[PDB]
Amino acid sequence: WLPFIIIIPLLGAFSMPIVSLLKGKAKEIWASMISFATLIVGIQVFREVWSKGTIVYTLGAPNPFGKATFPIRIVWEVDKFGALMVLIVTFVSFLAVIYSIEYMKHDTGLEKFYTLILILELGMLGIAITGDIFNFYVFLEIMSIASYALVAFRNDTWEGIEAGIKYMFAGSLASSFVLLGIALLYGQYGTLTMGYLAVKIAENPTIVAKVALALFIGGLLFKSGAAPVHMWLADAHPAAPSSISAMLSGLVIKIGGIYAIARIVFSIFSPTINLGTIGWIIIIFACITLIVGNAMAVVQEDLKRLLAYSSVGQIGYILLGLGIGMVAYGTRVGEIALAGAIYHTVNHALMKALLFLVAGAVIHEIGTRNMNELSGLAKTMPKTTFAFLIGAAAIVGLPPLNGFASKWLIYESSALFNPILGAIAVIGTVFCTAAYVRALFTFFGRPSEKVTNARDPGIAMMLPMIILVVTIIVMGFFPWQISDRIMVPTARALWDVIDYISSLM
Amino acid sequence: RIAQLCKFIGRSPWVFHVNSGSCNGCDIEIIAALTPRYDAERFGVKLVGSPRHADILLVTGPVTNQSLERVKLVYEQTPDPKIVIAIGACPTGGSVFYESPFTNAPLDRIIPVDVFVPGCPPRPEAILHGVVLALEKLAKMIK
Amino acid sequence: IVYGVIGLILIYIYVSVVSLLFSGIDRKLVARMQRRIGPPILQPFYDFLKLMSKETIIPKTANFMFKAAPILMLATVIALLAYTPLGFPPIFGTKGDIIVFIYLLTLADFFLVVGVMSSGSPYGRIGAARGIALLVSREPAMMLGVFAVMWAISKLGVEKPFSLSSLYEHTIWDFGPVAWVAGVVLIYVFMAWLASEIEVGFFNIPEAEQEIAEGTLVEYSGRYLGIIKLAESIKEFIAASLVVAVLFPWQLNIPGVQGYLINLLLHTLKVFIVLLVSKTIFRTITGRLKISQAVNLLWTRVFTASVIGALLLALGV
Amino acid sequence: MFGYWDPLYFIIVFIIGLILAYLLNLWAKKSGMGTREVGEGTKIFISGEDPEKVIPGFEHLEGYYTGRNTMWGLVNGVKKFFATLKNDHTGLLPDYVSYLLMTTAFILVILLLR
Ligand code: SF4
Repeated sequence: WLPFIIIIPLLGAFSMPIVSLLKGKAKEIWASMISFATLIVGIQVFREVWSKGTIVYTLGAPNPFGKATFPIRIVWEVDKFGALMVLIVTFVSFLAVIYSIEYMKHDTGLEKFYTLILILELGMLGIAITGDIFNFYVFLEIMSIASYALVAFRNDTWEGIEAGIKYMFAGSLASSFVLLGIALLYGQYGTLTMGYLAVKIAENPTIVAKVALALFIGGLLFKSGAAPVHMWLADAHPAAPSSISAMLSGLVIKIGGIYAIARIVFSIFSPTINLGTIGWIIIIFACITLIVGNAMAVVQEDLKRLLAYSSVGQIGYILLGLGIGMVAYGTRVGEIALAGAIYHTVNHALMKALLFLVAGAVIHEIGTRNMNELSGLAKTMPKTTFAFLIGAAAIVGLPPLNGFASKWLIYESSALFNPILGAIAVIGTVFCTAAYVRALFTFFGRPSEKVTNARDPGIAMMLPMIILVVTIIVMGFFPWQISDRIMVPTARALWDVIDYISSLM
Repeated sequence: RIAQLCKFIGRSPWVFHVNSGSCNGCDIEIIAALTPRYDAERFGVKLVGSPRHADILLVTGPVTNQSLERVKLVYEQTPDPKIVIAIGACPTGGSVFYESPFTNAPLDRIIPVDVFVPGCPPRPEAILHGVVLALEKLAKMIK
Repeated sequence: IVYGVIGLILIYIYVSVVSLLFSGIDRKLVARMQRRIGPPILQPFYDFLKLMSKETIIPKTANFMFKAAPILMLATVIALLAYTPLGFPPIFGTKGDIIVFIYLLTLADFFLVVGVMSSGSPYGRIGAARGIALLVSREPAMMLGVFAVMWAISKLGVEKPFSLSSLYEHTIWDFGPVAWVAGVVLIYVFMAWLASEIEVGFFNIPEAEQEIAEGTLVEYSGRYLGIIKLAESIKEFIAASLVVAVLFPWQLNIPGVQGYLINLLLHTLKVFIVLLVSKTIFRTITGRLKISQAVNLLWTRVFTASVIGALLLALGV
Repeated sequence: MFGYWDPLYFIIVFIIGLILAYLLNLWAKKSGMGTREVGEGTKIFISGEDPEKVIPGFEHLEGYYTGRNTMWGLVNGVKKFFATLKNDHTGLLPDYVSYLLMTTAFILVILLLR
């Protein structure tokens, strides 16, 4: 029941140019249906993996073994942590496809748009589902190419082809360090997989095995908001249609950039090297990212650039938790932080999608990126501003919402670990409170002369807001039930390497 | 239209006086009717700072031409049941300023006054007598 | 669970009776201190009813928060009553429940500032940026004192640490000779916090002074004003109940189903004695100060004494 | 942190507080007069919407949420911090490329030794 997450998006993507000859509005209603079926298949594969097992799969023979004693075919391994990424990427994608019917309809050539937005959520499943080391490179490349082609889409604007060039010419260099790592890691060991390579890596360590890790992690740190290399995101967010930035601040940062580091450190490169070195290497970038990302997220004057610099400062929490979760191996202290850095990914994806769709509606209605001229927007656009108020209260964490219990874990972990990093976190969470309180006081004021003639959006631009707000409220009634049934057993099966390489055999 | 729960404002009035061009003779009597010798807080009066709160306006001075819309502007913002007490011999037709091109006299032709208190300036017991008389009118008006 | 609703209704009715009566006794004492008869004792129970009587006015430039912030203020005060020490250990007191107290005592003032600032004319805009500077400036001074005393009463043994039900087990006054100095430094910082939270004395800045006497609440007019003048009095009772809980809880044992109310009366009497010094005397004896001088006093002569007290009390254990 | 079912009681007491506080307005709207809608703000009553005798209002305020100075020795260091960090982000492509190159070299040099 698990080939049907790759079959249905390929069948939607390769069949879109022959159903656009109906020249009406079938070119959208086919895309919405073919994106809706993937949600059903994602729920069922989530239920099947949480019932029992760590299921492997083999393309070809019923076993990954011929007349030999080592793998031949391409194998899939979807242990408990990939299932959450499969379950959360097939949800915001649906809520962002049914969104853009009324937005992005003044523009031309939206036959290529829907097939690109269906490729996006195709090259992002296969990173989660896979257990081969070269297949990872193709599925990291699909996502990057179509994300280059969705940023520079409005080609006639002054700076839509200015963000695209900046993202292109650096991403196409960072995505070749990975291919040099694979070329340099083939010729020394000889097999091309992720389970059986951790066996062969153990007997003969080489300088190749560390060279092919250094630039390997230095490449995957570009597809994130890591601290020296975070500048492409800051101008890729204002120069985008708002249905794209909701599926680029929430998802593509935390599939190609965090999940990959977690998988290729905790499973391949960890019977041999000290984890204590990679921990202190990661944790320095986690501490530069907080200050650099949330310090200049308070000097702004733009609206979407604010959210771009606020979505690079939440990555520092995830890197800090995932970094502390390595220098301490199996204990109580460094186990509740790896559990505290999984729950924050799913919460950050939900609230940042909710917080970009509302900025899309505001910027579509009156048309000015500046946040200083518009004030009293809640006089003549109330429901939009209330959605912004909930989405702003959920980031910093107020205890009736779900952003509280996702961050108390990182607080108590970093406080029981060392008392300096807790002070770093408290500085980093004072500055974001200052930014959102300031932008909140600009919206409850006197109605300025540029606002007074305005209305609300329709229904199909208002229906995702309801589902997101209901989800992140009812998800907040039960925080400590969902943090012991799901996301402690999730994080215990990340350093459980012996069962991984034993269920492959 | 005055419905029922307004007997209590006869036991707690709040005032706010509107100067329009006086010569500061009666404003002393508004202020000195609250010092410890002529004390008035034991009835419940309390000089408040905005016309949203108050319910007895306390207009002094002859209505000077420049202050003619202000008096008609601060009359809407006081809420319901409210009275107007005119203090002195210059809301009642000017005193020495009845023949100017600048002072349109009696304050009745601008807003509906209820109780006048003559004198120049009235002693502070006469102001207490005036507010007691107007308040018993509005107690009669309830029933 | 249903026995936790009966308390939350009945204690609310009790406190809403008592607090306004304390305010009336306070106005009578302040009036007698300067040769005056003064108003009768139950004077706020008339002012409340006449403010509910009148006609409410909504300005033409007003949001949906103008009509809905004086509901959320009273709501997060009534919901805060269930966590406060009334003399007996509170109803919903678990292992956390200090940060819930600090959070909900901060959050009501932010609802007040958002309700004032969400209107038209910019008297409210200047009367709100003066509010939140004084809000930020007065809450690192109490966090150090309360966290130091809650950490220090947990060494000698308790089962619900960092909880306000743990503050009746063992107090400050039995740690030996060095704690007697931290006692008076801590009496200093808590009396200063209690005077600056209910905002009377030096710190009468954002209430009856917007450039002369306009105030922050220059705009609320009818029912809404009555609700705000009720909520601030309940908060007046709550903060002083915290101050008498931390400093000296000396209650009777008296087992039975009626020792609760005897301890409740004894706590009410201690609340009265603590208000009588601070609010009455410090209001009669000293005028306003400023805003640029009210900030550099809470970071220099109050927050410094909290560090001295916490460090000296740490060197006692 | 607190309890196991304890974040569910918070909602119960909060909703019963809103029910009491909304029931009080539901009572007090009936007894007493209604409402109306005026606009001048009751704020310096001389003018509401006028043009010119001298200069007047409509000089609206931006986001200035600071009117205080602690020890007046911290604002200079904060501004000297934000100035360099503000003009670091130039926007030239060799900055991007040089940053990821020195990051790769830094991780390599640390991983060779220990
Ligand atoms: S009423 Fe008489 S005493 Fe009063 S201001 Fe006018 S002239 Fe002066």
